[PDB]
Amino acid sequence: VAFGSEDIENTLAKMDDGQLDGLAFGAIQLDGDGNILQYNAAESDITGRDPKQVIGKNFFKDVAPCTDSPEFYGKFKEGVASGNLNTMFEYTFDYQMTPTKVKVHMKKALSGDSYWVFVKRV
Ligand SMILES: *C(=O)/C=C/c1ccc(O)cc1
Repeated sequence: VAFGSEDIENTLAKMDDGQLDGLAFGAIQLDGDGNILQYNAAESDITGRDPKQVIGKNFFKDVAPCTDSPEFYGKFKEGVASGNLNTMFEYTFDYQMTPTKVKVHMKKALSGDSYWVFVKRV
């Protein structure tokens, strides 16, 4: 399945973490407060993060401080609150990694209590 698909959450809902590693784009699943539930192979190839070492940590506080801003983290909380997280925008990842421009797609998961952050290079 492709990045930005209109029903991407349906497709990923039925995938085990083994299949998540096969996606063409980065995929991070977070709970309502931003804690990392899943972190696929594609994302680690972009950021250099070891899934083993980031799963369980908080994305906005510990792992990705540059995303702790109104336009990323702020948008995330608004979507968690409204129950309708679904937005795509461009961003630059630069903490402990070479500055990398990406396109981000945040979307609520089907469980309704977990959320997706999808990433691809631009
Ligand atoms: C900005 O500091 C972003 C850091 C970051 C983004 C996404 C990741 O998967 C890991 C680190």
